[PDB]
Amino acid sequence: MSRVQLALRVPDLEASIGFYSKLFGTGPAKVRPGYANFAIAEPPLKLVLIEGAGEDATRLDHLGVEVEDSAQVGHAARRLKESGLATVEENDTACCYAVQDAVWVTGPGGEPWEVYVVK
Ligand SMILES: O=[N+]([O-])c1cc([AsH2])ccc1O
Ligand SMILES: [Cl-]
Ligand SMILES: [Fe+3]
Repeated sequence: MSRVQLALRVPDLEASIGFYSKLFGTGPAKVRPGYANFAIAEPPLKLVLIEGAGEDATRLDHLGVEVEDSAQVGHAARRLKESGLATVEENDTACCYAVQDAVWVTGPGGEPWEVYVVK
C-alpha cells in the first residue's frame, strides 16, 4: 500500500498550508518552521511543502514513492539498479523531521525521485 510523494518549494508556507487544507479538506499532519506535510487518504498522497527563500513561484522540489517498509525500499533499489539507473541509497538518515531509508534517482530532465519509508 504505497503513495506518491510530491514535495513543493513554496514562496509562502502559510498561504500554502491554507490552500491545501481547503483543496484536500484536511489539515496538515505536521508543521514546523519552513516545512509542512499532509498525509492524504484519498487520493493516496504525501504532500510536502518546503518554504523557499524568495523564489517568485512554486516549483517542484522532488518527487517520491512512499513504501510500507525498508524491505520494499531495498527491493526498489535492486530493481532500479538492475534496470540500468544511477542510484543513491540512504539508511537511518535524518532530514526533514523524520528518519528514512531511501533510494534516489533523477529523470533525464533532472527531476529527482526517492523511493522511501519513514521510520
Ligand atoms: O533531495 N533531497 O534529498 C531532499 C530531501 C528532503 As527531507 C527535502 C528536500 C530535498 O530536496
Ligand atoms: Cl517546477
Ligand atoms: Fe521530503
